Amino acid sequence: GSEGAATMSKVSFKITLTSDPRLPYKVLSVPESTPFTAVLKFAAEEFKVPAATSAIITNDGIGINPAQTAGNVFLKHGSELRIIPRDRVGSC
Repeated sequence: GSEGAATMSKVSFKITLTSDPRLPYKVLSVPESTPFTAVLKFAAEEFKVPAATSAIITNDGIGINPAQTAGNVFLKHGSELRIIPRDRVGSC
């Protein structure tokens, strides 16, 4: 984890693991300034999942581009998102 409570401008995310029949959730807290791309790795390790075949998407089956601050990603995309598995080639 990290140390930081109430800094100035943060953005929390609510992602649920759509892999288990329990659909567990976890509220994360990080500075928007940070890239939403990191939220993945975190949201991953958080669920003890590999940050290789995983990615966060919207509620429209559309991916996300961490080409901006999380606050700009979680805003443009939203907070309520789902973590889905990713695969470049193979998997089958």
